[PDB]
Amino acid sequence: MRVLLIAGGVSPEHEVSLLSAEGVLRHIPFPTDLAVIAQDGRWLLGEKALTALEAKAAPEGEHPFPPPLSWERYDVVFPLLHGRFGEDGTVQGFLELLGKPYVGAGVAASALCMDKDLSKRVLAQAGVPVVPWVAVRKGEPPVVPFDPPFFVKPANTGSSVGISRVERFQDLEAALALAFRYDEKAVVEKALSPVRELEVGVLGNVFGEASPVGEVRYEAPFYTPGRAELLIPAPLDPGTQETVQELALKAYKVLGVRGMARVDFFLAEGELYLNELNTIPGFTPTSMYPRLFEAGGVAYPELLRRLVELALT
Amino acid sequence: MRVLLIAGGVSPEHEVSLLSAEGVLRHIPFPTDLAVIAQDGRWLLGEKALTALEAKAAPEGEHPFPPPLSWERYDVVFPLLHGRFGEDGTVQGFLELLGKPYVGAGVAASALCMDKDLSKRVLAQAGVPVVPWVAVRKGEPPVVPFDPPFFVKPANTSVGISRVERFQDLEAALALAFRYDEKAVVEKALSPVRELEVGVLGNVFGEASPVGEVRYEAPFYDYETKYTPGRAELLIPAPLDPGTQETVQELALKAYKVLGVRGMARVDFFLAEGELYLNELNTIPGFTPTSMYPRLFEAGGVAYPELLRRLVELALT
Ligand SMILES: Nc1ncnc2c1ncn2[C@@H]1O[C@H](COP(=O)(O)OP(=O)(O)NP(=O)(O)O)[C@@H](O)[C@H]1O
Ligand SMILES: Nc1ncnc2c1ncn2[C@@H]1O[C@H](COP(=O)(O)OP(=O)(O)NP(=O)(O)O)[C@@H](O)[C@H]1O
Repeated sequence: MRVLLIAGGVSPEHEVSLLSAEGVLRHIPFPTDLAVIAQDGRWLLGEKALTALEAKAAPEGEHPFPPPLSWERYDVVFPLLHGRFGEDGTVQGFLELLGKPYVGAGVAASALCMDKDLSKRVLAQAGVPVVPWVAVRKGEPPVVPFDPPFFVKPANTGSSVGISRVERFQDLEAALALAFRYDEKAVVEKALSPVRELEVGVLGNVFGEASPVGEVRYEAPFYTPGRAELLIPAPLDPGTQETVQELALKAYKVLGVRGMARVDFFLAEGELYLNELNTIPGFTPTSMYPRLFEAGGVAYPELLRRLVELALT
Repeated sequence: MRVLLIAGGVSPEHEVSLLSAEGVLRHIPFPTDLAVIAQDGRWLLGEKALTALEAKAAPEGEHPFPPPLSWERYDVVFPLLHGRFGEDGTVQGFLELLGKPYVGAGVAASALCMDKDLSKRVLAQAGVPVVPWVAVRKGEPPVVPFDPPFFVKPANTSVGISRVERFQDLEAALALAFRYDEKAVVEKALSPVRELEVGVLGNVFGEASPVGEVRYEAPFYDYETKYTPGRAELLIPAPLDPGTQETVQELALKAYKVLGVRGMARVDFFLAEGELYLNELNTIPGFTPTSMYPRLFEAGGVAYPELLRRLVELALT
């Protein structure tokens, strides 16, 4: 049982990706090899991979995609990439073509969960509450059936790259234009406030289990934003906490997710809304997902072992 | 401009893929090379590819994936594969990594349109009419909110599809279906129904084609003639009153735009009781110069080479 980890990626979460590879590599209960995708798309195998894993960022790589890697040597591949070319289904399909079992969501589920429009349409349809939104295709005349303020962000592009809060219905044109830079389609969502953020993790294939529920609170700026808190158990009557968990498990089911998902929720005026499912969350031993499950009773090592095994069932 | 055509595939539509590549290869108005995926999953390049085409069926290939192809030599990849590793978005996903512009639907649209459950959900939420249905996942009690009869097909695989007359039979159709896809759909058996087809062309905002109709003729023994095989009839255009033709076409365009499909699509509908029901969207249909999609567009005034030309050109958006 040998495992292959692919960290890095061409997305803005590159550094965090390598940072996660560090945690996994250290506490993973399996002989594990590393492979790195440099910011320039080139791959780094062998020791160059780890040398980069030690530098906290891999500006450039050696092998053009597809890399001359020895997929033969591995039973399971653990992708740790974010956003575009990470959890959008592209890498997953590559793996399907190579016939390699892999950790996490498959093609379809990664692509749906990555697109802010289609995933909302599926969840809405399935009874999961989502924020009132609208999709705006490039060249299509905007039509917001609700008043500002609101959020505009490209349909499917990880990290807040291209997002913006819009106050005046007039400035909506600037928002779209910006977002259009990273995607042909964009979403306009009714901005909530007051608003609390709740996080919950899921483990398992299709019918997974939910970890306890946690709340993300931000501390004052000090200009740098303040340290985000990870309150858990989150301060919600047992009622809403359960509701949040069953809602996540339900969304996890209809979308056919596999392995894991960091499900984010918005709590505004007593109402819940599922913001998004992250098929590949941050994996440092001190990241939101592993910390959530540790609280649920699953050690970092055990969590990784269960994930890798799941890639085979 | 240089185009790379990829046909064959490990799926059951392997043979039909090659015939499509044949038509495409004979009329495409651009220099085009052929790459073939044999049934064993190994690729055939250059001459071997073209030779596999001649025999119509490539049992074995020479190169394990990924193939040693000079992608750089091409401006657009036109993938002609049906089903698994064809419309599911894996090859499309592989092409995104290669950064090559390709013909047809992207990863999401391809994956989504390929799923008989997720696609209906998105279309329903969009107000597009679909046949009542419910999804059932292996090892989970079925909760069919509607009375029989009804069809049970696997969610992502035309095998395993059975017609159920009585509930006591559902467990059988399900078990039957779960031997292909971990997920299946139970649809309300609509009767009587007329099948309607319309082709869409363009990226997201397309141009519909004339509506066509499919009718089956059973095999029979003729007095003078003798045996006469079963037959599928493609009536272009469909014998419908303008209002229905109008609706079915706009309905096609509506669904095409919601799903964000690119390049092309053959949209199928069921007409029953005067109610139109969107059955499914095929992101990569047959391309024989006599397949429904190409014929539909000929009727619509777009010659074959022209249809091919526009498809390729759209790949570059
Ligand atoms: N409708 C909304 N109302 C209030 N706050 C919002 C809303 N939408 C987004 N936000 C805020 O913006 C933050 C990031 O939005 P988010 O969609 O999670 O970016 P993202 O994580 O990069 N999505 P993705 O690109 O698919 O991974 C959230 O944590 C919220 O604090
Ligand atoms: N709800 C229905 N009512 C009446 N007839 C149906 C219904 N569903 C399917 N059929 C018939 O069964 C045939 C095949 O079902 P169909 O779903 O079109 O196979 P498919 O297009 O290959 N999709 P798949 O089930 O994934 O293989 C259709 O051409 C119809 O004639």
